[PDB]
Amino acid sequence: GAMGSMERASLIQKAKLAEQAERYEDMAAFMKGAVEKGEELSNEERNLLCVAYKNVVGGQRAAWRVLSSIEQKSNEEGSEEKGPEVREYREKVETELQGVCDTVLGLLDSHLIKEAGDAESRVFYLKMKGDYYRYLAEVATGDDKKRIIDSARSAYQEAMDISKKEMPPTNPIRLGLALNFSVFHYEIANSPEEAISLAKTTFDEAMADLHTLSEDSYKDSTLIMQLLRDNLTLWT
Amino acid sequence: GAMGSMERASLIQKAKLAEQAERYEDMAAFMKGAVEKGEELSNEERNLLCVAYKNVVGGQRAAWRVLSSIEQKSNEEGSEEKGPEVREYREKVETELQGVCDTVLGLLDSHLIKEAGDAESRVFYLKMKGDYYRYLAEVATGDDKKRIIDSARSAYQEAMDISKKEMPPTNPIRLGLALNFSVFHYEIANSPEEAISLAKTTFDEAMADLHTLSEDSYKDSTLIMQLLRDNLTLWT
Amino acid sequence: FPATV
Amino acid sequence: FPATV
Ligand SMILES: *SCCCNC(=O)C(C)(C)Oc1ccc(Cl)cc1
Ligand SMILES: *SCCCNC(=O)C(C)(C)Oc1ccc(Cl)cc1
Ligand SMILES: [Mg+2]
Ligand SMILES: [Mg+2]
Ligand SMILES: [Mg+2]
Ligand SMILES: [Mg+2]
Repeated sequence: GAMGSMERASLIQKAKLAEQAERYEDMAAFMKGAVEKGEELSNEERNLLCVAYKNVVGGQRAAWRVLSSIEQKSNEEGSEEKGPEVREYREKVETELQGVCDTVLGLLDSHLIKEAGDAESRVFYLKMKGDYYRYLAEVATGDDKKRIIDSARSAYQEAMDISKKEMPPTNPIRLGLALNFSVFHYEIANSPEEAISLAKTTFDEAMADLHTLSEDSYKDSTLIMQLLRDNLTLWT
Repeated sequence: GAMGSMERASLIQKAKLAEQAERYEDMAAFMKGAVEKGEELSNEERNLLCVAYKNVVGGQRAAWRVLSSIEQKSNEEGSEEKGPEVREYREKVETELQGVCDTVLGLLDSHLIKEAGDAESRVFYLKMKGDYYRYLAEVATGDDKKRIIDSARSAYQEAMDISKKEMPPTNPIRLGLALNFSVFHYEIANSPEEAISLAKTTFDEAMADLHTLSEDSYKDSTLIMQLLRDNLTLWT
Repeated sequence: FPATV
Repeated sequence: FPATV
């Protein structure tokens, strides 16, 4: 790998610089290099890895949606034939997106998840595995689409099981996992009732635990609770 | 080149899709491929080339400025030594930026400018040559910095000479050229008085010609005139 | 789109 | 920064 010659600490330092410069592709490459050093990641380092790839894949997803919409309209009745270019370019972006997802999933499988024993790390990585299978599911149309969806579900479910046993209901990782798994139900698994039930129960159980928190922890938890509420408002 | 097998028209079509998807690196690669087909570019195609590289290099410049500011602060008195990483990463971004500028300048030199005979194309390309030498000048610190600055000046000056002879004072290319050459004077050549004089004279001569224009041309010209006014307000 | 983190 | 186009 091209980062093999750079010190782990230097990769982390440059990932932080790349974040400040809004250079998220660089940030992700630096964090991939850091993961490949083989040591476990601290909480802050896991956050850097997450932020970097979230921004990269988020831009790819937004572009894929623009192109998919154009392609959809080109196939409606009365549209002029414009050739293969829209499909080709949507496929190009899609293949790059799948490459990023495969890279993240590869880092999780080799070997972040298997070395993650504390709930804070293990739930975080399993949530990420669910997220990146979900992004693969957003673009999938083939023989393995059901298996891709089930891979996302299975990762989210293992993360959910650990988080309920090992984390308080206000833990931001537990909350963000529930938020995203709820979106999985709504947008991927055709299960809006499960999505709504999960969001509501998560919100209510967090509400009941806020009294235990410091002011700073309260701020962190209520931020994600508001996202759950936002989705509930969108869906009801 | 990787675009050598794609039809010119398909490259242009995909450049427009890339613009809609905000994929400016792709857009620039498609337009580079289109230029390398060897045919002259239409007005619309010149605009696509300009927009693509403006967005790519604009992002690189913004990142370079963030990193340069961090590097500047790290060298002030009382700052902790953090190692070579800030300089290295600023240099990485700088080298990529210079690569983009060299690519644009290479397309202009081989062979867009030499085939551009109409004022609308020739002024446009010479303005672009001045702009990309200006971006090289923003990061230059070495033996050739004065020659880089003079290359920008010379290209802008040839564009200015043609535009005064061949275009009305309200022509948007003439206006944008003057806007940018004025910025060159202010920010690159340490000539704020020349910058101010050029912006004011350009604005006033355009004002006096607006009466000749249609409503749509008036909108185009006054948009750039407002940028000249904005800079004058910043500088006075 | 709905919110995710 | 000043305006350019
Ligand atoms: S990619 C890490 C997400 C960046 N941070 C966030 O979006 C907020 C502030 C909501 O925090 C968290 C915390 C825990 C998780 Cl699993 C996700 C986001
Ligand atoms: S990269 C082409 C610039 C995109 N368009 C613009 O910014 C406006 C609308 C101001 O139009 C022009 C026209 C002519 C020139 Cl040389 C530059 C911008
Ligand atoms: Mg060692
Ligand atoms: Mg495909
Ligand atoms: Mg032919
Ligand atoms: Mg250098």
